[PDB]
Amino acid sequence: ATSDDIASIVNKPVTIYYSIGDGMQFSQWVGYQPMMILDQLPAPVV
Amino acid sequence: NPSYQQSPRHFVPTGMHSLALGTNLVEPLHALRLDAAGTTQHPVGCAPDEDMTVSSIASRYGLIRRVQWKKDHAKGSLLLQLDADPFVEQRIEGTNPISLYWFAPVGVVSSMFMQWRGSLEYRFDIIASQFHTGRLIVGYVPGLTASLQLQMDYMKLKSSSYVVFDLQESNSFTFEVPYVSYRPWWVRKYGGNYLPSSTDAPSTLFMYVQVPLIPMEAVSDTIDINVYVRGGSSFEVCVPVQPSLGLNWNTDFILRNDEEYRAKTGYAPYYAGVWHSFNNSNSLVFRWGSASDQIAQWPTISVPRGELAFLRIKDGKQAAVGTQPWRTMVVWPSGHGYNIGIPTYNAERARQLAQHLYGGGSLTDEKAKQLFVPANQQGPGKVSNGNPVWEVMRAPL
Amino acid sequence: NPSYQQSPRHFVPTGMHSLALGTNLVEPLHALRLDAAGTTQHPVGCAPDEDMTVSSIASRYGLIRRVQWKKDHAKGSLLLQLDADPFVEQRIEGTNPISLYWFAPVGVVSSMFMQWRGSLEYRFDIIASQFHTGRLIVGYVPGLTASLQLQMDYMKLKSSSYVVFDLQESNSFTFEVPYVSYRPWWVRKYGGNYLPSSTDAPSTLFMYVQVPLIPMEAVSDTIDINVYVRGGSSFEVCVPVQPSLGLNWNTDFILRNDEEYRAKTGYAPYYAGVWHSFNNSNSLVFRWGSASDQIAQWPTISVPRGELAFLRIKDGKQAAVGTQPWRTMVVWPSGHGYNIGIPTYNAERARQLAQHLYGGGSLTDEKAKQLFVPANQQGPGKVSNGNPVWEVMRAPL
Amino acid sequence: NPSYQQSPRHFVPTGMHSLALGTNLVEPLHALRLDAAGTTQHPVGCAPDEDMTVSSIASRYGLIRRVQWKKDHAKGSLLLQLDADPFVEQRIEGTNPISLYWFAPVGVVSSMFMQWRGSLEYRFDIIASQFHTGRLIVGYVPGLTASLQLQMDYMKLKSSSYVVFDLQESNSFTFEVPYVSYRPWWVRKYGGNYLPSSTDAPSTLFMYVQVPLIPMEAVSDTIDINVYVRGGSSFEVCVPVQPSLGLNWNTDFILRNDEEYRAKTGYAPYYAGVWHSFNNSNSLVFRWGSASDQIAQWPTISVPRGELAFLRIKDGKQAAVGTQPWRTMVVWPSGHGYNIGIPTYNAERARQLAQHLYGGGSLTDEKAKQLFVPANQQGPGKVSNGNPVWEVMRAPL
Amino acid sequence: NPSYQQSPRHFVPTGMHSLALGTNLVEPLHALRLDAAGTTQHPVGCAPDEDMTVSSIASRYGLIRRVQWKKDHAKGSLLLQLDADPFVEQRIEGTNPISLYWFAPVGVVSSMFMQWRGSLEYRFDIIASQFHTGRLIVGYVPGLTASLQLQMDYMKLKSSSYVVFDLQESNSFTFEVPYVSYRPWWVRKYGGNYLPSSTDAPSTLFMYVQVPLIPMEAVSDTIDINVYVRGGSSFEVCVPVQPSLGLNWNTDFILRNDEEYRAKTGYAPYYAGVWHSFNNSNSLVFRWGSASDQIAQWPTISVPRGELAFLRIKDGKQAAVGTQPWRTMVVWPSGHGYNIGIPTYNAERARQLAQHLYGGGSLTDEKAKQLFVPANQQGPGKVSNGNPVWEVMRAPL
Amino acid sequence: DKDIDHCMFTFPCLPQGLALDIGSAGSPHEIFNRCRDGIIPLIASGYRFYRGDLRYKIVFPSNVNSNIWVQHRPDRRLEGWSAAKIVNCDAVSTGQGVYNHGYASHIQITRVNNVIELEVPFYNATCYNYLQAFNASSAASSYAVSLGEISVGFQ
Repeated sequence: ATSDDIASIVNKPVTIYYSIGDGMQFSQWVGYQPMMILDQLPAPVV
Repeated sequence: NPSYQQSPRHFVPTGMHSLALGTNLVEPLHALRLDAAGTTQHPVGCAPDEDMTVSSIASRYGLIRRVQWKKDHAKGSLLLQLDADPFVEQRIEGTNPISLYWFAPVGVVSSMFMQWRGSLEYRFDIIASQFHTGRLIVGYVPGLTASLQLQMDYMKLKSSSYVVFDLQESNSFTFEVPYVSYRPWWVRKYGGNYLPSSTDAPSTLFMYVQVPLIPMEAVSDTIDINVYVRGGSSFEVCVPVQPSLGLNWNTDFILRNDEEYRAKTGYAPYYAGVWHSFNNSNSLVFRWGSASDQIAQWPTISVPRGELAFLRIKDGKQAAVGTQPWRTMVVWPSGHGYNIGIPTYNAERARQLAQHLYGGGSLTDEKAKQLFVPANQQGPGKVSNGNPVWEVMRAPL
Repeated sequence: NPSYQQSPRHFVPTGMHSLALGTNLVEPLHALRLDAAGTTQHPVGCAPDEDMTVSSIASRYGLIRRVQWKKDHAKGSLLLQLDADPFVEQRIEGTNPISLYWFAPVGVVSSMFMQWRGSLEYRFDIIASQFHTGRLIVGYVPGLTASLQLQMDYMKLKSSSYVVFDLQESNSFTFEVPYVSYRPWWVRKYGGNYLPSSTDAPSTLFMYVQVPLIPMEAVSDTIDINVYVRGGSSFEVCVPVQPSLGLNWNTDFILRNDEEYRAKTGYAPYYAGVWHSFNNSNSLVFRWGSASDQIAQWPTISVPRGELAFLRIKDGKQAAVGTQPWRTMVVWPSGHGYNIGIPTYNAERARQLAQHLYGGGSLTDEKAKQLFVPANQQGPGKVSNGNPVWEVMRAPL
Repeated sequence: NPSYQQSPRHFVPTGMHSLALGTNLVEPLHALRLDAAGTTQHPVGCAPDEDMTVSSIASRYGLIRRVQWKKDHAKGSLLLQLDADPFVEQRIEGTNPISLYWFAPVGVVSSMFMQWRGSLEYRFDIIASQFHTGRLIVGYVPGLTASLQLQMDYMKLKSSSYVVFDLQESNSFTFEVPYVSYRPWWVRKYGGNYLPSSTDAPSTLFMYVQVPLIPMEAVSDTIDINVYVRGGSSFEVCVPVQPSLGLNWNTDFILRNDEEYRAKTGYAPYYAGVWHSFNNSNSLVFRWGSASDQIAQWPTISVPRGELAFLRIKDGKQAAVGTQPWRTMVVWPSGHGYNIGIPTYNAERARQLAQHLYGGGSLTDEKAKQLFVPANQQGPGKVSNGNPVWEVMRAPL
Repeated sequence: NPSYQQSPRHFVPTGMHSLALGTNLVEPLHALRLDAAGTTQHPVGCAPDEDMTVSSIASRYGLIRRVQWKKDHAKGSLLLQLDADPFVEQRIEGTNPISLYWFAPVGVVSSMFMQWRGSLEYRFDIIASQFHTGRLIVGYVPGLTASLQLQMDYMKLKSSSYVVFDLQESNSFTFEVPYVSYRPWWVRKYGGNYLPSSTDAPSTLFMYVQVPLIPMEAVSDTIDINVYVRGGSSFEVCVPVQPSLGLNWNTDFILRNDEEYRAKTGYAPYYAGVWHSFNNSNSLVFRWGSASDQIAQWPTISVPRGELAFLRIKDGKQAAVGTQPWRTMVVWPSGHGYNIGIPTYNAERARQLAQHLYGGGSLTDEKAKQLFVPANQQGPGKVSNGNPVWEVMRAPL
Repeated sequence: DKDIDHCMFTFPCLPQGLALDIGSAGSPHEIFNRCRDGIIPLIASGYRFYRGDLRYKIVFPSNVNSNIWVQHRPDRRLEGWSAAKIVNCDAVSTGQGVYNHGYASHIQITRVNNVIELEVPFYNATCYNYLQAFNASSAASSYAVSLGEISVGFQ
């Protein structure tokens, strides 16, 4: 798009996805780093 | 060129290949690979050492607990009572509001699944000299509700399945926790940030000091004991859902308190600008964009009657900057069904303007327009840094 | 999940399966039938008695004519000279402007086709007692133009192919009309309402009284004769086009005389309404719709100079009704490139308004606006019944 | 109803089947034929006599030339020197600016192709009595540029390939022109109306009177000779492009001189109309359409400073007609980035208006609006006939 | 016509066939070729002499260097130390800011690839008479960083792999550079104009005069030596990326300095025009187009407070021309969220206007409008030549 | 004011690549200004001749709906390395500026899709064409470069 048209595109969302595409291969095992529990996350609070 | 007079096929278009699917399914793509049929290949020295697999991970002990076990402990004394679920915890002393936690690998991998079943295993390592001697139950009570989580002793524990052990020569063993539930599987303990639908563990482990330790004088009374969780051979999960866990890589979070005020989503960054519908662009007004009618829209302040309010940014640095940074603002309805934000020179002009508008005076009124900031002040027309918080400067009218 | 890297197919979309096709062609559909492969089935008692087929119909006599044949007829006397085409006529005494007509089935089925060829057949039934005796030619002249349609006699007829017949014992027979044309087929006699491209019949039948009837005194001098058309065995048609015929089921028609005036197509029903561009909706104007700028548009009246005109509906019942039915109207250009219709209280206000506008006065003028009907009069805002005819009330100015 | 979970195909749509292709290629269509698999069939009496084919045409002589050959001609005398290309000419005495030309069929068929190659043939018919006797070279010089086209004689011609012939008994023969070029094919001599890319013939034919005619006194000194071009057996073309020729069926052409003035393309027919942005439709302005803002747009006249101009149609008959035909007009910018055409009563009102606008006066000015033609004058609102030429009535200001 | 009731296919559309792919992949097209299955064919005399291939090119020496080798050189003396990478350089004395460079073909072909590996080859041609005699190391040090690029001598060089050579009879040879890196491949030395991600060569070649030349008195002391790079047999590249090189065919470049001012992209060419929102088109304003609201938009000048500025084109020839070329302009906000450019008669009117607008005065003000150029001045309405640079005429206010 | 007949623009169709267009100093085409040349021409640099075809796959602007036609004109000779480039045809004079009959052509429907995928056949009465930048010399030599001349026009 040219700059005259490009304005329509402003602040438009662009999601991106991904997955490993079959050929992917992880290698060496490593233990996990410490986790953070999700339902333990704070409420937005009124 | 024979005509192909025969009837055309009759499908239904859809815009996207399935996401959730990921098995016996060729998945068409626009490869950026040059070769039409090329594929990543693993050099024999680069061969995949690890066959990633649920069981392959689940079959790995992680340290989960570190009981201290002193000589003086009573024969009835409990050591621990962690739940019979993969999701055993190990809190770290994270000073962060979101404390981190160690997990056995099995718990982590379990966290990605709604349901799970099968036995677990707890290797116990009684780090002790041979001369130390003792004995302890490690029982397992099926079906304890938390109210019944108490009332326990080793003796009631004996009513259910349990295993006594004698520390003397060999100083370690491995208990194997039974899977016992009305349910063929078992729902995840936690879930995505969503407290309901977080069923607790079917049953609970216990471990009491069945015979108090009897150390020689030449060796320490205390004895460290370590507990290693691991998925049992029977262990397995099924349904994939949102993991209930997050990496420590970015332990950051943002509360959505409403107390702070700022521009509506999709309307930032905004800049002091001009707009023909507003004072014929003779006065500045925030715009999230350059094309006409890209005025920044603003949430409606709840001003109790007899008062007034006007915005004042909590950060001058994030303020959109015309000839001056615009730290002060008065939000008022566009008359087009939304609330524009009007930059002001100061908290005072904004105040007086609020005295006007909440005084029921119109934007059209000279009292307002004099308080309106003239288009010439737009200067560079710098955008606001992101969507900066605006303090709500309420005042009585 | 192998990637399917191979190139995608490359068609051309079209929105619809072919219509004209109807043979060796599977025709995909959204069946409302529940079963995926279900199909209508005919119970053995419901079996299709009739194999519908062009020949199957064509091989059926229909009465087409009823000659009277009196004793006194001269040996030269003609009885009939109907054309050698399937499209033989039999007018009914329909008082309707569109008179109906009987047809032999063969003519009807022929009417659906541009072209036809092959022999025809005329069974003749001389409803007569055996005692009656007579003789008559039924000849066939190829290639008669209508100018040559006359000049005929049985004798010139004899120059071409013909068949004499002797009424005595057997009182009926069947002539078989030859197909003789330069053209392998033959164009339809008529066509869809479209006079050109309506070629006449190749040739014409005749029947003269070769020997005058000689009845006994004890039997009637007149003898009814009936003529039955039917497709010959050779008979056949080919190209399918618009039938040149209509069912009697709805012998109704509408002339498109232009003399009557009414709203442009797609602009009815219309209702007295309001429109911001017109007097700021302070006065009524016909709208074919509710959404803004759905003003009914109107054809331009041709008013000769020095005059004026204003509409007045020929039916008050069909008038759109505000507070009052709007039987009177003045059409004037919108100034937006079309002619709005403006409701008026009466033929007079409309007149005065015409005196104004054709007086060159503007709609904007007070003289007009006073004549404009105020928005309050819209009342129910009832739509006009369909697109009612408006009488054009012309007056000199 | 099993679900079809497998991945969908992944094409690329395109809107149209290929045009240029026309061979081993099934070409899908919406046949209007009734039968799904029906096809035109040729009756044995209607059988295609002609196998249309490039060679099939190329192998046909056409008369191309008519040399006169008098007795008195010198032995050196030339008869003709037409080029060794299929595109031999035969001008007709068309009085038309576009003179017509005869062509040998081979030249015509050649005209459709960019390239060609192979031998040609020139049958020569020396229409002469046996008693006439003579002799003549018909040589062929490869590679003549036009500068070298001259300097020729039969003798230099002899340096290259040539054929002597002796007119005595047999009075006709057939020379066969060689194909000799650096290029395997040969570019077309002409092309679509596009002078560059019109390479001339590789080589040139000649024919000189090698021995002057020696007629008997009892027979004429002059002898008609005719020349018949035809594609040689070797002859062939390849690449299909725009034919460089046109049928005589419609020898009509239109120069695009710019001197005449008329409405922009797509803006005709136009009619005097009204337009709310123009004088609030209180005055007429040309519209190419009825829907709002379908104002006819007009090319900008180049008026040198200190002057003015106004349009006046060269044909009153083609003028759009309001209450009057609008033979006079003033084009001025819309102020919306295009030039509207404003109808005027006369060349004078248009003049005065030009005196105004080129006087720098605005359309808004009363001087203009008085000259503007009032909406009432729109009358029938007849469209202009097509896009009639407007004379530019320039005047000094 | 059976109905095809079965379920329709269920794809996913995409607008384009893959680009990056180019191998085992049929690639559908709209051939402009006439034949459906036709293909370019190579005449046996036109047969492809060259099997284009990476190795086929890489296996070609190019001269890369021309060492002079005088008699007097010390035995320790270096001759060259070019890097052990395909991207060896040979600068030309291009006076152009972008100096050109010779490359060995192998370097060029290498430039198209991110990665490469394998041996190289340096033929050495010691252009010398047999009587000249000498000796020289051509060693190879793996793994030199540039800091270690110095400190070198032939002797340290000897610590790594090297080859001594004796110039006497045969006067030329070919060293073969080893590929030695931790990395199986090796990243490109340069890249597209993008300095980071431009890793240097793994290792470096050297060549010292191991034994100083000992020429006879009857022959020259200096000896030319030439160095020819070529891809080794082992040599190969892999990943295709943007070549880091450009043809000399058009050694032209354009710096994007911001100092010059001109219209926003997509808004040129622009012409003095009129616009109803601007002074009701009563005054000229630049338009990049004719349709309404195709006003040329302009970048915001950064005028420090207390000043003013106005544009003045650096080229009158490129100026859009109304009645006059418009060499002077004042850019001001549209009030519609963008900056229009307003043509002025001169730098002065533009100045005064700046005195106004930067004086905070409005466009609406008479002081401005008097300075506005009237629509009549639009004249031809010639467009600006491209997007000409505008000088920024700043002045204090 | 282009008539429907008019080609919107034209260009020679040659492997070598068009003469590089940095664009104006006012409006640089950064990709050539910066990402100089490109691969295919770069390899074309290594050879003096070529024979064969070309693919193109033009991409039209999306916003427009209008149907789009594309002529191929082999007939046109390229002339000098100058004007080995895109050209915007203007007022009709010759048949050059308009749609033409015999030439092969194809029409994309933007509303269906805004990207045509062309294939250009080799058509020359030559063994094979020049491959380096072409200064011309022989008048015949002018035909001996570009496969022809593609042209495009909106309806």
